[PDB]
Amino acid sequence: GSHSMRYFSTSVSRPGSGEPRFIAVGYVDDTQFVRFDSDAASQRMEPRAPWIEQEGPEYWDQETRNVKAHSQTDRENLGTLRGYYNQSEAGSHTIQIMYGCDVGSDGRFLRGYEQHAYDGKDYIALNEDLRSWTAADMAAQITQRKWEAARRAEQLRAYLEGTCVEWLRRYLENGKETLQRTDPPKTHMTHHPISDHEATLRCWALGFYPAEITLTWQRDGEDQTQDTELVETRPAGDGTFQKWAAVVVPSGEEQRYTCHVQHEGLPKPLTLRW
Amino acid sequence: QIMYNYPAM
Amino acid sequence: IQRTPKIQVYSRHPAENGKSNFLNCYVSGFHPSDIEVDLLKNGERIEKVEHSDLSFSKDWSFYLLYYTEFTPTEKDEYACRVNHVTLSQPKIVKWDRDM
Repeated sequence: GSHSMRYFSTSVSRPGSGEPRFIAVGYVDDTQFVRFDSDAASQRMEPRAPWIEQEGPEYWDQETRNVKAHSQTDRENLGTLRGYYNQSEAGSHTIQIMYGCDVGSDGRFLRGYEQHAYDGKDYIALNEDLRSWTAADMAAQITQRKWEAARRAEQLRAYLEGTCVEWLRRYLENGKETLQRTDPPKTHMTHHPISDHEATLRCWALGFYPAEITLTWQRDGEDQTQDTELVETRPAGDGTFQKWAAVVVPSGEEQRYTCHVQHEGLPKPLTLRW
Repeated sequence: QIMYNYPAM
Repeated sequence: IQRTPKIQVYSRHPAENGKSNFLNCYVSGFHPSDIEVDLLKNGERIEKVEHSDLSFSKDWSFYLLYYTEFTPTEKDEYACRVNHVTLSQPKIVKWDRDM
């Protein structure tokens, strides 16, 4: 039962008089728990899970203060990167950041992350060793050298191994009723004749948490991938997730085709047929 | 809890 | 580089005529972030539609969930309409209770 905390932010410039739109969200595993939207009236970090509302005004005052500073730094960085790339003021550009940490079931640090993108492409990221950087191009190596001179990796590593882990532990305890649950998928099969020779089988997984799941088809005992379709795992809207997998088969030969469902909430994988 | 500051690029 | 949205329209629970439910449009894989997403009832935009906070995937593309409470019926047709800079015209995906 390893766990993760991730923070995401997106800053989008708005050419003309306007300031950028900054949106930040935080997640514990697959459960969002905070948001900030610079366009919103509150100008505060806001709760998005019940188990974070118990934090006191001191928690919210600091989160609000720091997320506003983050938005202002990204506003400045949009100008810096525009300069590196010799880009005009006329276009909208986007800076994205993801960061956070993983812990094991004993609540101890496993892995840390900090990745940056510009206009939807890699820009610079912290390496797995939390001591070195990967820059995508020469602009990003200007940034890299600034961060090397500032010893940023050490300072960021202290956050990822320290603060990030300890607060993830706190959230996991305060939300244990829901975050340390596994909801197994409920599975069923549907069947749609196409023609005198073909039929569609669709294998459903509903109501599961966390989102990680594997659906696979087997024909007479070996994995079947030709003539299959797998949709992206999608939110149900109530905290659980959904997925389906389909295969086109000769009509009347559906008994050959077994759907296999793997999920951490299942003692053993489920198999099902029409 | 979020990090204290974002870095200048 | 621009990335065109992927669209899934579906209900929260298996649909039962006359029983309350939620109608979802999940749109993912897109860049840049500005997008228009609506839920349609018999071709008309549904007014009380909420959506999730902007977030993104490992490949940096964005995703959003748009949702509304609804009670499916025999005669009502639902769809999700998406507009984005990558689209020459809005993309309309009809709700199919088995997709």
